[PDB]
Amino acid sequence: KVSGNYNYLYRLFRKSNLKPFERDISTEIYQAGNKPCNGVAGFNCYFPL
Amino acid sequence: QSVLTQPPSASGTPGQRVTISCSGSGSNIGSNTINWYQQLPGTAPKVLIYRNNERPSGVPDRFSGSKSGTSASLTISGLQSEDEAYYHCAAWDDSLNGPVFGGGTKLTVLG
Amino acid sequence: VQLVQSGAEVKKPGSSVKVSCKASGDTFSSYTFSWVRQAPGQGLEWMGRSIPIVGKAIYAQEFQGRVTISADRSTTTVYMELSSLRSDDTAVYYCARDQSGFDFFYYDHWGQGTLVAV
Amino acid sequence: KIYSKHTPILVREPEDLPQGFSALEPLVDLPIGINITRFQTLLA
Ligand SMILES: *[C@@H]1O[C@H](CO)[C@@H](O[C@@H]2O[C@H](CO)[C@@H](O)[C@H](O)[C@H]2NC(C)=O)[C@H](O)[C@H]1NC(C)=O
Repeated sequence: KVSGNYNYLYRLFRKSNLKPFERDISTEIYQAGNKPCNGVAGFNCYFPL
Repeated sequence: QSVLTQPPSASGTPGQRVTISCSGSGSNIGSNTINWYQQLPGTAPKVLIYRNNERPSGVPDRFSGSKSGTSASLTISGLQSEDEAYYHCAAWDDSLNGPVFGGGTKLTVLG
Repeated sequence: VQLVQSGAEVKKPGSSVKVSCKASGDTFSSYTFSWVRQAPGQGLEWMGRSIPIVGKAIYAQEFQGRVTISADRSTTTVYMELSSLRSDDTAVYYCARDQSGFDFFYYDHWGQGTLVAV
Repeated sequence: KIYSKHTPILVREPEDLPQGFSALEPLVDLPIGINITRFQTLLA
């Protein structure tokens, strides 16, 4: 569109590589560092989507 | 202070046609379409013209817009008592990569 | 689109900014509320746009990172806070559903607005 | 994929299944496509 479409989404963080024909609806934050995190996105864990 | 420049206030008799100008460069006017918003005094702004040619159904045919190179002109036409409003010209700007707006013109309804 | 917005606020320079924009009668997960301020005599002035999903946002090039726009899907609100507070800031802050096409692109319906005097 | 069979008038009352032999015809197939690792019955 004129504004430049931004709605389409893609996941860059995942705990494992999905097998063919997989779909996931939950978009909880994926932890990257050793320290676990809970609640909202922050240090060592970004939004996968 | 706005990048796009508009007259401060244009007035006309009821029934007469009033032209509102918007001047700039080709980065935002030449490269991107010009649109015109109107806000009545004390009310939230409503879309008047978008993409210079189409209007949101309700708008009467008097309101028209034209874009020539780096200039834009909105001929309100058919001046009525409710025309009195702030008129803003808007466009995407590639140099700023975002929406930019005009200085705003205060339409006045004369006696 | 009822378009709910917070009230007018005058906290003085060097204080804080509060602008909640509540969605009503529509789906907020697909409808955002980008922010525009009007400088007196200077017409509309763009400040930023928000994406309720994922949480991405875009701020004005003139504005620094101090402006903070976020969205809450559960309460269907858009929260805008500006750290800067100067005499030039005095303006009416309006947030609008961005047209169509999943509603992130270009302003159509502004809300009542929040006049901030600094 | 669900295959089913039904043996009526079974006279193996006390506890145990009969020492019979039969196959299970195919009934239903559907693309559910979700992670399944646990299951339970439903009474009424
Ligand atoms: C589907 O769900 C099951 C059950 O939660 C998952 O099994 C887990 O497998 C990992 C191996 O990487 C184990 O460490 C976990 O302990 C298992 N879960 C439980 C509850 O024991 C399985 O991974 C899920 N499928 C996918 C593709 O993630």
